[PDB]
Amino acid sequence: MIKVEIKPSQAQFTTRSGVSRQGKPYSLNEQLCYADLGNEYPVLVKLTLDEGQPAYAPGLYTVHLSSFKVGQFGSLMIDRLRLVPA
Amino acid sequence: MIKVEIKPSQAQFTTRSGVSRQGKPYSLNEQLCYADLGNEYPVLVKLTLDEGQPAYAPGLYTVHLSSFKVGQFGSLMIDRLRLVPA
Repeated sequence: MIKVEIKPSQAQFTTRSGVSRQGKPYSLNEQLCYADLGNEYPVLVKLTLDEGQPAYAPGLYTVHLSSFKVGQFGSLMIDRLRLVPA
Repeated sequence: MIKVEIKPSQAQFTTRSGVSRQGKPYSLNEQLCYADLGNEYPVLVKLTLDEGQPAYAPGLYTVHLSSFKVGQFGSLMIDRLRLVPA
């Protein structure tokens, strides 16, 4: 399991916006977190939230299976990092 | 944890080869496996092995932390799926 932590300073999201190729508006909500990848300290990672989902609250989390998909070359990829409480 | 299985029929690797931009030869060893991504059946996934590593033997495996890295846009990515015995 990947240990992910939302620190108290990371409790909010920011929103970026724009227009798609054929005219549809979009909005993306982004939040920061720390993920322990086994180095001397955890590293900073950007999260893009799913539609209608609030920011994750401060605390410890692990990664949900729905984060993964098989990519167009047949290797596993992260689609969007989705978290669940530890 | 992601459950990965090497089936008896997936116990070998194949090798692809070529030459880099500036003349160096390379060889890549590839092996297939099944990963349970929570659908009605496990899905087929291609693995690229690290240099000097044998094919994984048939059996059950989970994913090692060294499989992940922060990508150039700040989001988490899979570098290469690396496995450890379950």
